Amino acid sequence: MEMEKEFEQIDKSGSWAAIYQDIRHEASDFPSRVAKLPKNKNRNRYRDVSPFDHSRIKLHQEDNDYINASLIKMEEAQRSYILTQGPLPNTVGHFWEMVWEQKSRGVVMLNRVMEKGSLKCAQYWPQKEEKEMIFEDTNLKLTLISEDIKSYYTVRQLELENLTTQETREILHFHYTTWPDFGVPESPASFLNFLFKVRESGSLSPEHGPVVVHCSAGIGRSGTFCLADTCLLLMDKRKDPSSVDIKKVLLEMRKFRMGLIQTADQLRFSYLAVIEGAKFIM
Ligand SMILES: Nc1cc(-c2ccc(Cl)cc2)n[nH]1
Repeated sequence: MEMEKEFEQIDKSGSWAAIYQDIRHEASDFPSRVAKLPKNKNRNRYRDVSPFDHSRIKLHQEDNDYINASLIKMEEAQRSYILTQGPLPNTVGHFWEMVWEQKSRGVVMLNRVMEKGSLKCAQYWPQKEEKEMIFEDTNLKLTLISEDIKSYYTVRQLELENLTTQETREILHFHYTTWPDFGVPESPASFLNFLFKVRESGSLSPEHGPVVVHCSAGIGRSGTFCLADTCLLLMDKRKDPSSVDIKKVLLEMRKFRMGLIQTADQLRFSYLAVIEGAKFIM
């Protein structure tokens, strides 16, 4: 079926939970043996969210190459994404090692450091220009260059230096600051505006490594971001845009990381975002 009228049909019939459970039942199951090794317990935020072995990002390190991060490679759309958990106190150095080694231009953050009175990720970037951060375990330096605070999101320019080679690179940090503590946004308008700002920066383009996107576990809000982006790109590429099937795209992405889209409300919000976005594109 088309999207917008499939949407109204699920609303009127109140069957979002059943649609979402079908997706959960059909989703791929692949091994995640490296994630479960005892030496990696303090590298995982949640025991039930792990990267598959076949798609995990490997650190270029012979001691321990593990990080909780997955490469989502979308062949027809010609887009790739790295989805990862919010960094932990003992993985902030690994996080920036990955950014460096994978040649990423942008980092997309969809959570606040504290939500619901608890810490959802480490404070992994500097908050003042004159107070830079040094990660001694991976030999990197990170400096805040500029910060632009808007009503729904903040953009930061960061300098990452490899202290071993003295090479430097500019990284863009796109921080969506207004996702509510509970539920999903009432309108997708600010989330779509944010997606377009990431696109306009070059951070999603083939001349760079894959964008790094995270929330707390790296599957819920993060899944919503890449699902909406990929569906909109396919609607532009194809002769028949109404042939884009959001459920089929989601199952393809779940071949590369488990659990993408965590609730039936997030699924409904993803439909809403693609529907409204397809009108603005034209
Ligand atoms: N004067 C000045 C420096 C910069 C700059 C420096 C370093 C990065 Cl990574 C990005 C921008 N903009 N303007």
